[PDB]
Amino acid sequence: ATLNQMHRLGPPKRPPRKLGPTEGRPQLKGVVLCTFTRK
Amino acid sequence: PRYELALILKAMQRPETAATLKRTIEALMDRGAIVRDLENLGERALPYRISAHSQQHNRGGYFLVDFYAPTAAVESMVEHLSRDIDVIRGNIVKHPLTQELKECEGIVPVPLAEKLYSTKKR
Amino acid sequence: LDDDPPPSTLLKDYQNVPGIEKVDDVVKRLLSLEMANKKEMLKIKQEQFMKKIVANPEDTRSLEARIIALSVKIRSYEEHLEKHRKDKAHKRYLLMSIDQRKKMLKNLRNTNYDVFEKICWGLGIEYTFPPLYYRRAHRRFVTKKALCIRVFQETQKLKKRRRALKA
Amino acid sequence: AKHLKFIARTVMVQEGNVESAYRTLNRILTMDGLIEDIKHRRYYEKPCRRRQRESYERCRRIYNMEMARKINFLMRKNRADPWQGC
Amino acid sequence: KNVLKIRRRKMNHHKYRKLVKKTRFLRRKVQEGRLRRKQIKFEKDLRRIWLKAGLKEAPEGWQTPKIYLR
RNA sequence: AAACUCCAGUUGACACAAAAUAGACUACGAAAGUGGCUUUAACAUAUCUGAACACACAAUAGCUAAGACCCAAACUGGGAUUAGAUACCCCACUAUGCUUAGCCCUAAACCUCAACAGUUAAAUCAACAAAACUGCUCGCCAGAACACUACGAGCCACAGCUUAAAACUCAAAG
RNA sequence: CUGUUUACCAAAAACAUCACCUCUAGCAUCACCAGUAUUAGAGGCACCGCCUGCCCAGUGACACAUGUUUAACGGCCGCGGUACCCUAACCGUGCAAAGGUAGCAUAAUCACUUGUUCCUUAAAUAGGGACCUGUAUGAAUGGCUCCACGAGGGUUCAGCUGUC
Ligand SMILES: C[NH+](C)c1cc(NC(=O)CNC(C)(C)C)c(O)c2c1C[C@H]1C[C@H]3[C@H]([NH+](C)C)C(O)=C(C(N)=O)C(=O)[C@@]3(O)C(O)=C1C2=O
Ligand SMILES: [K+]
Ligand SMILES: [K+]
Ligand SMILES: [K+]
Ligand SMILES: [K+]
Ligand SMILES: [Mg+2]
Ligand SMILES: [Mg+2]
Ligand SMILES: [Mg+2]
Ligand SMILES: [Mg+2]
Ligand SMILES: [Mg+2]
Ligand SMILES: [Mg+2]
Ligand SMILES: [Mg+2]
Ligand SMILES: [Mg+2]
Ligand SMILES: [Mg+2]
Ligand SMILES: [Mg+2]
Ligand SMILES: [Mg+2]
Ligand SMILES: [Mg+2]
Ligand SMILES: [Mg+2]
Ligand SMILES: [Mg+2]
Ligand SMILES: [Mg+2]
Ligand SMILES: [Mg+2]
Ligand SMILES: [Mg+2]
Repeated sequence: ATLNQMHRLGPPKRPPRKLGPTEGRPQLKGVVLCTFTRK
Repeated sequence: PRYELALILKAMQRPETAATLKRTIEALMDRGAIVRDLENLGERALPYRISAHSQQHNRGGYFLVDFYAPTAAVESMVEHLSRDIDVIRGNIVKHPLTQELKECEGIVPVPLAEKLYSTKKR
Repeated sequence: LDDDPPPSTLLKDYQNVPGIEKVDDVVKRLLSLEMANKKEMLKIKQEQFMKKIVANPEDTRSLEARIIALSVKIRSYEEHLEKHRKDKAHKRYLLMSIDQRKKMLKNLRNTNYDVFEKICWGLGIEYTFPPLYYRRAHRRFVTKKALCIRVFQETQKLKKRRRALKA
Repeated sequence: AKHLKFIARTVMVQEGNVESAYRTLNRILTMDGLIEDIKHRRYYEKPCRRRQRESYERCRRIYNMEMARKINFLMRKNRADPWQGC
Repeated sequence: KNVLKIRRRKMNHHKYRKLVKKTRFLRRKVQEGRLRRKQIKFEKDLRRIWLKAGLKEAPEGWQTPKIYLR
């Protein structure tokens, strides 16, 4: 992009970091509902 | 401006051609035309059979009308000739002598075109 | 505002030819606009406007003369489209000429306001200032504002009816 | 046709040599393009197809005329080798 | 270039057109409810205006036109 | 094969359809597009760039009426082929292609190569393609796929178009 | 949709109707009409929006030379088998002029049935939304949506009350 275009647009911002299954938590506490095997 | 009426008539006898030519020249004048000259190219056989006004024509008298008229007179004169049953075919064109032929310098042979492909080993 | 150029006027090329007053009556109409194309009439119209407005009649490369020449074309395109309503190519030529004139007029206005005023008067051109926001007026908008204007007018007619409450 | 008959595409037979007349007729029709036109006019050739074919034939004529010009230019050098042995 | 990426869009589009065809009447019923909720949402907004502008009723002679109809 | 047999073949009269040759030319137009003849009108801007908050256009196909009917023709019906043949082949015929008046606004709308001003000097230069580049500006892009999608919004468009995501999935895609 | 009807047990969902479409007719001195196919008659259907599929064998009309015609009367398939079951994209065979298309479907419609499920009541054989799917739903005998309207039939909040 040109300098005028690079100015008009500004910083590259950032994709808001998507949370993980743990929701950004080191660990989580759950209650076993069922136990099975998956291939 | 200057025009030319390529007028093919119905290969009639002198009284009728003179009658027909006079009609056409007046109808030009009636629409504001200044008729410059009238030429007789002669009665030839038609290059092909022309069917006009419920008749099959094989011969016809060729005439030319050199005239000046206002640009609006062309459509009116074109329509007028449509209804004359003694005209086999009539076309109005810009006069060919109005255009000045530009001086030509000569045929210049075309050199083979170059640098169409990169000079890399394929 | 509807002054039509006389049709008998001689061509711009044969106007100055000396001694033309002694030619035959036929020759006069062969050298007139009657026997000429529509473009020959535009040369005369441009000549008349240029001598009326432009200070130096012979200066053709001046911003003023260009606006005159461009205004005669705009006139010629508008008449062409009056008969040929679906000539989209000439419709495009008109809208581009008009924008190029506004562009010439914006420059002249900002450089020589003196002659800018002379042009706008002689050619009947009314310079308008371009709108700021070119926004589409769809229904939802065209109704919102129409209401919001009526609401404002109603609130206006409640201060009138509250200064009469101070009484 | 409104034209006169027995004028166009007409060849006279000499000494009853029909084979030679029909041959010259074929040449005339081919040399003017008629034969190839009739064959291409059997089925409609769409404008995209016509342009692809005309471009191909015109690229072909150039190449063919340039190769023919190089063959004719080098034909002189097909003579016997003058330095045979070295 | 191959057309492997065109062929993906080709099938996507084909399936979508067939899907719209199969459900064009279900989709029409849903679209009618949407334009209906859309007109309500429009009126609320216009209503909100004059209520915020102190007026207790719509301006005299005002009717909210049905802009989201055919 | 079915089909036609009010059909074929010479000859004559006869378009509101489409425009051999020229064209081995490379012109016009902003692009779309434009190649039978005639006439009228007519092809913006005496710096450049620039509107996805605007305007005017935009092949083909479609839609709304009103006409035209030679041919070509989706659909459809027969004949054939086939394991089937909702195709490819044959015949027939329609929407449609044409005109007029409005819509619709999409293309591999691609020469996938922006406008303007310049340079062949260097180190040309990943591959291939249509050799490598400079200045300047605008417009666009930032793994794949979900997705020419959903929601929202606008639109004469109601199976439409334009804008256009996310979740789950993958370690590749290209 | 306003309208219309069984004067005296039915006012209605019945009829008409704007609209759409089919049929017939090239013409004057008494209807049509002192009109002339953008007309005028005979009918269907029912504004509008989205549509109106397939069938000309039969019966009628028209052509009566092979035929044409469904917005004419009408019609619009079976028998076996195959993914646990259900169903069959699929397979076999037969039959027809065509094999019921698009839609729509627990109801002005109803075997089972007061289906099932979601709402609704404390309680629903009611009503609404869906799903199942049609003894025998279905496209101008119009099909399906929708604004407005109705002394029409039905359901209902709140209130109201001697209806109780
Ligand atoms: C006694 N049978 C013959 C019958 C009767 C009626 N109704 C009457 O008889 C009503 N009689 C009155 C008019 C009240 C006097 C019926 O209404 C029915 C049926 C048949 C069934 C068949 C059902 C069946 N399944 C789902 C159990 C089935 O497979 C079909 C089918 N088409 O193959 C059905 O459609 C079926 O569900 C059905 O609809 C039936 C009836 O409707
Ligand atoms: K009543
Ligand atoms: K019920
Ligand atoms: K229920
Ligand atoms: K009533
Ligand atoms: Mg009674
Ligand atoms: Mg009464
Ligand atoms: Mg009684
Ligand atoms: Mg009563
Ligand atoms: Mg009724
Ligand atoms: Mg209707
Ligand atoms: Mg029907
Ligand atoms: Mg069905
Ligand atoms: Mg229900
Ligand atoms: Mg029953
Ligand atoms: Mg049943
Ligand atoms: Mg039935
Ligand atoms: Mg019927
Ligand atoms: Mg109403
Ligand atoms: Mg009433
Ligand atoms: Mg009611
Ligand atoms: Mg109560």
